[PDB]
Amino acid sequence: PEIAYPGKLICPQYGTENKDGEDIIFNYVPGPGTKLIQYEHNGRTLEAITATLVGTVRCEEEKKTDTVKNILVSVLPGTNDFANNLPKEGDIVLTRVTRLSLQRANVEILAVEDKPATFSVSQASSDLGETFRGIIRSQDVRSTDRDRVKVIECFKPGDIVRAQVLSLGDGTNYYLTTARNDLGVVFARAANGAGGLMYATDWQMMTSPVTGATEKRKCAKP
Amino acid sequence: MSVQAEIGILDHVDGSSEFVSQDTKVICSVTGPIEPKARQELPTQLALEIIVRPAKGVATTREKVLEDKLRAVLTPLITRHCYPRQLCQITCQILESGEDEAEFSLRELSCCINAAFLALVDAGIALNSMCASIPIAIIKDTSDIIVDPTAEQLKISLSVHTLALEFVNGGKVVKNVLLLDSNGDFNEDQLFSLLELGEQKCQELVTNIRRIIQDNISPRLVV
Amino acid sequence: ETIEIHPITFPPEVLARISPELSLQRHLSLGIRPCLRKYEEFRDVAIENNTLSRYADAGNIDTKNNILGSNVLKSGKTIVITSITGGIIEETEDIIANYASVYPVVEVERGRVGACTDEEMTISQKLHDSILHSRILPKKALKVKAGVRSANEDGTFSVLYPDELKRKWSYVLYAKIVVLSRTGPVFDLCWNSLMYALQSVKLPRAFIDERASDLRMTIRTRGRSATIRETYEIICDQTKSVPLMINAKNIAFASNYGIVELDPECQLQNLNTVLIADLDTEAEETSIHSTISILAAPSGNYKQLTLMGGGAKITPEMIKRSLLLSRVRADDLSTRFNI
Amino acid sequence: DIEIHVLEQDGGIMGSLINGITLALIDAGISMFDYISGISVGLYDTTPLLDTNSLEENAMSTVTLGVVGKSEKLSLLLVEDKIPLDRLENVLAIGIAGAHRVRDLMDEELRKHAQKRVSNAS
Amino acid sequence: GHMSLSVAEKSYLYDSLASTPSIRPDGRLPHQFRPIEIFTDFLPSSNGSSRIIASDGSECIVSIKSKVVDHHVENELLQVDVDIAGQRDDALVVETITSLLNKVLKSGSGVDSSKLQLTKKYSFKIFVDVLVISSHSHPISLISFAIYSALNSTYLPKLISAFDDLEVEELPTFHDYDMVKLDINPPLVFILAVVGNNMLLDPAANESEVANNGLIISWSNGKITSPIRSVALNDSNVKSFKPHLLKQGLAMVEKYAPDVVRSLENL
Amino acid sequence: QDRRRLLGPAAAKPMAFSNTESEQELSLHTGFIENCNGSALVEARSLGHQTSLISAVYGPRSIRGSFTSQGTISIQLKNGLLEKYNTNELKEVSSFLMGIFNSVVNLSRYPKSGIDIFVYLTYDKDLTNSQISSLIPHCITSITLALADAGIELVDMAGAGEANGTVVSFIKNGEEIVGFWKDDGDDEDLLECLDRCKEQYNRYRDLMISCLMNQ
Amino acid sequence: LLETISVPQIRDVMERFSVLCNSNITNSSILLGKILPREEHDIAYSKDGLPNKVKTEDIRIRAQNFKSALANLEDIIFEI
Amino acid sequence: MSTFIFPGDSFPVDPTTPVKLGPGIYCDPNTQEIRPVNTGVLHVSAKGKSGVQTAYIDYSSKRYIPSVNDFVIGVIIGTFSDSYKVSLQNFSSSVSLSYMAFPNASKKNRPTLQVGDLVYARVCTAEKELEAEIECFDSTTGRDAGFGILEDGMIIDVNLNFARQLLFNNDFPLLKVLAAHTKFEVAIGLNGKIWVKCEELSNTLACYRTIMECCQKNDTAAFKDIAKRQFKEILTV
Amino acid sequence: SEVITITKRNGAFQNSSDSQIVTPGELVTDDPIWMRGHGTYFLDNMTYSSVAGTVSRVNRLLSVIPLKGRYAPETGDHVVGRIAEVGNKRWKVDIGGKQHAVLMLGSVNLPGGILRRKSESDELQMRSFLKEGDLLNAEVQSLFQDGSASLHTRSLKYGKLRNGMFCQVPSSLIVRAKNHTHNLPGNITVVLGVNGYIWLRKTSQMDLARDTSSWQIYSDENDPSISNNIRQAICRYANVIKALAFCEIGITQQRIVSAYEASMVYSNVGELIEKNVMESIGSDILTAEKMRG
Repeated sequence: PEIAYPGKLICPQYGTENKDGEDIIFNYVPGPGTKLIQYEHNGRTLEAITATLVGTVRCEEEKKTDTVKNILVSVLPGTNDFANNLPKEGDIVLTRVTRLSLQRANVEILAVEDKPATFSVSQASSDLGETFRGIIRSQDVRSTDRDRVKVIECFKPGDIVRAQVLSLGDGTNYYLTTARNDLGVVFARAANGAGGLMYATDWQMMTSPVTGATEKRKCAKP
Repeated sequence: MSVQAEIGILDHVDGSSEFVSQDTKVICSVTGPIEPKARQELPTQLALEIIVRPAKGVATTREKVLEDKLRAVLTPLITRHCYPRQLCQITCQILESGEDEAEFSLRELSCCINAAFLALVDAGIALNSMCASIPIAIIKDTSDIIVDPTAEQLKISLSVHTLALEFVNGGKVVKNVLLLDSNGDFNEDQLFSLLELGEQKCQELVTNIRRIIQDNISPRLVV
Repeated sequence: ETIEIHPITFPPEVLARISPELSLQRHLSLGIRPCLRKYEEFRDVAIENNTLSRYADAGNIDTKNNILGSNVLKSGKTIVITSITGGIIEETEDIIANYASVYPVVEVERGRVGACTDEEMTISQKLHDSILHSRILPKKALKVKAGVRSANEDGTFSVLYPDELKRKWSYVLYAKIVVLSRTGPVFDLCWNSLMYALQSVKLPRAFIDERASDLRMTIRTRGRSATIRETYEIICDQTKSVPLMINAKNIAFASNYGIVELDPECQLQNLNTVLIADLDTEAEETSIHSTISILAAPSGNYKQLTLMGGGAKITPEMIKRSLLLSRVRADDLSTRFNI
Repeated sequence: DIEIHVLEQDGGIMGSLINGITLALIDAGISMFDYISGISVGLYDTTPLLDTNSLEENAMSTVTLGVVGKSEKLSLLLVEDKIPLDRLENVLAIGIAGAHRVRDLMDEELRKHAQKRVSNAS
Repeated sequence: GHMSLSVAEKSYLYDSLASTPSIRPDGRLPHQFRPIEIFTDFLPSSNGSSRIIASDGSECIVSIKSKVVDHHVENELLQVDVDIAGQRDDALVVETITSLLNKVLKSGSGVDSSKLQLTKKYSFKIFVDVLVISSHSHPISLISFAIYSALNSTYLPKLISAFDDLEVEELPTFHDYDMVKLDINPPLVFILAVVGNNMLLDPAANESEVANNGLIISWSNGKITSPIRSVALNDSNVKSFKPHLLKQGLAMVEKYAPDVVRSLENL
Repeated sequence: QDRRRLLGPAAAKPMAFSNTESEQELSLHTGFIENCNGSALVEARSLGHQTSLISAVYGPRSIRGSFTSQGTISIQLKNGLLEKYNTNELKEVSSFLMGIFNSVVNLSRYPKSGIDIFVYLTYDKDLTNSQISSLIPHCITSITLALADAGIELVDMAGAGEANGTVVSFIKNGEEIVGFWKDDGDDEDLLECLDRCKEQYNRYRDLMISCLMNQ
Repeated sequence: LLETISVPQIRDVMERFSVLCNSNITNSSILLGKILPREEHDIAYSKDGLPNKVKTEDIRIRAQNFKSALANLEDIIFEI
Repeated sequence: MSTFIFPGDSFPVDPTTPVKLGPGIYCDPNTQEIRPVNTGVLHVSAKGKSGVQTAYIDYSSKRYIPSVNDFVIGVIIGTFSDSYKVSLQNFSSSVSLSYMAFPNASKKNRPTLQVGDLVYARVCTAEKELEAEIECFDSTTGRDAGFGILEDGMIIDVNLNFARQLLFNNDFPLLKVLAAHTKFEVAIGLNGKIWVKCEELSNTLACYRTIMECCQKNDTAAFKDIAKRQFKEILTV
Repeated sequence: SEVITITKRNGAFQNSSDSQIVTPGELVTDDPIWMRGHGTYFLDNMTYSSVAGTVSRVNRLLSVIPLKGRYAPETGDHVVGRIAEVGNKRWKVDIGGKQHAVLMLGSVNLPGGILRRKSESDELQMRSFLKEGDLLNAEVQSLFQDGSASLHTRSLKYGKLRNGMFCQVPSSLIVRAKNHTHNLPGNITVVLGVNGYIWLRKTSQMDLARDTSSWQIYSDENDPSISNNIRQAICRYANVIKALAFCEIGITQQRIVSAYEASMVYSNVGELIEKNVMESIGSDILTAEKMRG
């Protein structure tokens, strides 16, 4: 698989070989960048893995602890883009708080996280509402005492909040959560950007070196 | 520099004014802070809605430039972080050009800056400092720098200038130059001679404005 | 309460998206800018003149083309395409009343659909005004020297043009400026492109039929009669053309500058006013509020200047340094492409 | 939402628009207090002309009247051309009387449509 | 599309339609149209008019007006104007159908423009105004039937003055009462639906929602003619189709169109 | 005249001028517009007609209007500098292009997202000392390049060809058809057009893959 | 479970795929080809006012250095 | 005669003295400097006030900005789960009034108020970047509440200065001049709203006309005499 | 063989026991004792109608029953609706009234039924259980102040619909009854919503057990094995319902089966959409009813 382009055939749905007097069955699974497409040829139909992206073809297989070998066929970019890595349920994202009212905290997705880090950045404009907007409900702010949560003491306008996707929600708002130790306000300035840089000293407290003023926030565990 | 202004002339607006220089008369109104449209909302700062209406005809792209330059002056003047997710409507209705509008927009812009500032003062909106704007022009045969030129002087000018300075400390310290809009043929020496004489007449204007503001507002307040 | 805390650091692309202001200050602490340039480094410029014009091949003049002059300009990552078309209208010192201008329509593509943005509308005005203010196009340079087409012997048509000497016509210049791949303040690129385009404009010869049959049109009132004056159809020559008379002494070139204060709490290990040349990237357009825009003529004349101080104070030193660089930039742009 | 399509026009289009909406609204079973009948009246010289067409409207001033039910109360009084102040009251009187006839015709046709439906349904 | 259906309803409909013996939800055959009603000559103000009513309540009104023009300066002698109620004039569907219809009824493509000529200089410009009151699917074929009916019952003013401008140059004058019937051959536009390997004439609303693709095929002078356009009836289930399907569609229209025209050209 | 543009004086009148098989070669470039996610430059020169068009893909971005399991695609053609086409005709091609790429773009991978594709008909010169039919295959080439450059998943490299007013777009090595267009032309010439267009489709697809890889 | 599909049946799949796969098996700029895809260059004016092309190489070197400076730079901070 | 100040002027008080900042005075988050941002009369409280001096600027304004512990007159305009949507002033951002806070409050128990009702309410919390909250009963009130519906009467628009003087200044003759003619109740809101009711409409109308005239002239002397002409004109019929 | 039926007409735009009737503004009575209900309005003693319909007198309650109008929800109605939108912890469903009905997350039987513990997660993930476009059975649990309906599906009888096809008739042609789900010959089952929304599906085991798996009560999947006859039966039944509706005659379980067997005269099914067959069919239904008396 030297090269990948949209529409190029990769492999059949199944494969096999002969090793040590035993036939090994390869079960190929359509991964990210590929798709099972049914073609016709010689009169008989055929389903084959087809690349849907432009890049280098990669495969992975795995058995975990919690004859047929399952192989995952995928296509990665060859050469940054927030296209192929659109925010899905379970993904962690970096978003900026746009507005606060008592009911909920609202942020617009700026970037997305990946497993061992690296980041994906949305090229959309925050000036034209081109960015995917999301909502952090008051009961999804933290894990303990979700009934009595003051939004004003958890987030502030302009704060950069690292959150995880709960659901796609509607077309307007994603639904996010920060009820983990590594989630919450990550980057912030005092007085909504009118002050100096604040770092997360305590998990619930933010401190600034020149300002001499401390503002409470639901910060990620340092 | 014999300008004349009135403050608080409109009833259904938070603040208003009427600035007059020569034949150039501009009336301005300011409402805010108020609830903003979703597309206007700024998470941390105040949103400015700036509108300029011409003396004749409807608003064109010309006034769109007047709105843009007026924005560059009013934006740093207002303490915007005091009003997050809020709106301030600023409308200027030019009543009389005082100049050939087909050729110049100098006097109308300066008068709009002074009027908008006065309207912001009347409305009681947080301002970081004070401000004054004057129109300046240069004549090729004369070689002179005329502050507050007439319409007839503009017709025979080689360059036209709008100068708006930011004043602090009782109108004695020039904090910054908010706007300098120089158009036409001019050299570096003319520019600084313009800025030197321009700063003087601007400082005189602030002093006059401070007088007008106190004369109108003080009767409203209590001792 | 003495404590030690460790910051969490985000990739430069991430940091630029998260906090443009911080991304700017981080770069400035290492003597560079978010666009990987140094404080006083400009973007290079590459142009191609008259490539879209009808007259681009003098040997093979296009017949189905109405472009009088054109310029394709790319500076850094931003692309500007300018084309000049024309029209004709009947007409009936160094003062501004004796100068004309072009009527530009600048369109910026950003993946949206709808009405004209405030950006596009304002870009057109400043271009129109600065052409009139810098006195590039005198009205005399647009006067149509109309010829006469008669039917000579052997059944042929010939056109006789006057030279160096009744109805009078004038040329009208229009401009379409398409801006692709916007990355920041784009006025300066539109102006420089327009200047290059104007220096390639060729005005088509115009003529009228010797004795067109169409004469006055009688219109009757309630008893009295009146005659509408005979309208002569002016026609442009398919091939012959004259170059546009531009006051080359007045052609200025555009450049912009910014001033920032270095924030001590943003330095990287390894007071002062900073002059930054040719603003690009979101980070610079968003966080730098003290800016300077100059149209400087190679003669060293300045067509226009703009001082917007919303951030750092504009000191005389910052102004002088900007004026110096504007001259140096203008000298480069004017002589580079031998237009 | 009320959508109207004017397929053909020949004077008194405003009055016809009023009658069309009143009928359609009733057909939709939407509650209303009373009928609103529309009519136009021209004034050629002294004379008053009920229900004028395009030719008459081009040759004289017309008055468009909307009358609520059988009453003397006007929902719409529309005068777009010059009318002597002395003639206006009489013109109104003609229009109101004519509009009442329009109401009767609308009411008649409506009961007819109703009655048949009742007969066939029950 | 217009109609909203659940995933289950779509799956049932698709399987039913994609079956080798294609089963339509109303029991129709792959070439059977639904009953329509057509009214003509009800607009005396116009030269011609029609009104078509479908079985699903879809309604379209066509008007035909004429104007004397100089055919030396007026290239297009037949202008189609489409107005779909509830849609902007600059809507995507409106302009597309407008552009399409104008090509279907071009002066020198699918219309005998000779019958519009008055003199050596002047000719009759025909304005075909379309008004779609209601529609639940692609109304292109609905409008086509109405335009056909309207153009076959159109009456134009008769010329009196001489027909040689070049020399005598007489001003175009017409008779006070007599009108000559517009003899012309209006083309028809058929729309097909592609569900699996089956092709259906006159796709219903629910049918179009599950269709894989669609075809717009024009018809004039007893033969297939341009414009021919493939069209996505919906946008959620659009798939590529084998070339034989395209040839099947053209063949299907080629044999069932005269039947439609026969029922439409009734005296 | 217009209060949003400078169109000049109204008494002015535009300047009007007076009088006194073939092989095709194209040039391809991608990713030169930083403003968007994907872009392409397609230039073709043949006989007495050359065309230079630019495509730009913006997406996947946020959709206000409705919830969606799959993605939504919009295509808009814009007139260029000199050559002009009817807005209706540009809308019609846009609709024809939407149908094609709704069969190619893997919409399932982009829930509640919008992919807005712009094609600028920048420079279309007519040098002959419905012309829109000859531009259609070049549009599909540009959009395919731009989408692939953007990183939008495609089932297959969609290409097309034109022959005597007939335009047909192919996928899957020309086995199937994703779009069929026919204006004017002749009668019973379907088979000849399909073969000629498939030849252009094959040539365009090879150059596209060559561009997406080597460049 | 997977006993149902044969190795032999799958083998045929490899064959038909090889059949399908086997069966499947210069640029010049006319007008805007030259200027539109122009590589980004930068210039730096010296004291004499002469334009100097920044090295294509230079841009990369600063970027590597900038990346280094932040990563090493980020770690240490004391608050009192 | 007073000591007027303008934005960008030097602040008289020295940093060596602890100063509580009120309206008009701004503390820059970046440069830590204290500077005036409003135009008017500077008022500085005398020393000895628990070691803390309060400095503020009295400036002319009519656009209300919610601050904690303010008595305001709102109009119900909306229904939201868990509270009322109430508007202090036209075109201003809405404020919230919880169902929980009422004179004989119960979580089960609910308010009978219907959109369009006037409420005499106290603004307990006013976050700058968050919707204003208005409560009828306050903990500060400590079991005494004047809060609730205003029935009938007439409401009057008034600039913030005139309303502040009417609520906190006892030397303001307006209430007295209106008491020497008729007896009626009045609610005063710091958001520039004044509610007036009498037994007869003619008296309420007369009060309405007086308050507007007195608010317009701002001449303290005028009202007793100005009021006299107003009372007379009503009986003119 | 006939390609199409076109009906033509020229020179015209369009073709052209006693029950009390009244129009808006008409005086119904002058007895002030009456309690004025819907369709009326009053001034002192005079009571006027607020719509075009028949005067109704029940006890002392004078009201005017309108001729025309949308389906009006009553508490306890069996309706068929389509999910219009999903927000918060509720489902908004299109019934066919003035407003969308609401369907709170609480009412519906969640997967695993009673045994599963109540979950915070489900509110976020509800779209998966239900989404825009889905059809379902529901009962009008309660009514809002304006008249809007709150729905519930807290039953095995109610839930997501599948294995069939949708069609709708005017709500006036379907009245309230003891039960709206009926079994018909051809192994198909009809669901006659009071709102006029009708669902025709293949008879399931539940439909049989009504007169004689809890994890898959919201699955979109149609039954894998659905015979053509069942499909061709559905098409036939659906057409006859449209035929009954075309006659403006209210549907009956008996009328449907009667029409279904009577329609067997016609070989091809696609021959049930034509008006003549409907007109003749309608008369057939009605004459029999008259005979029954």
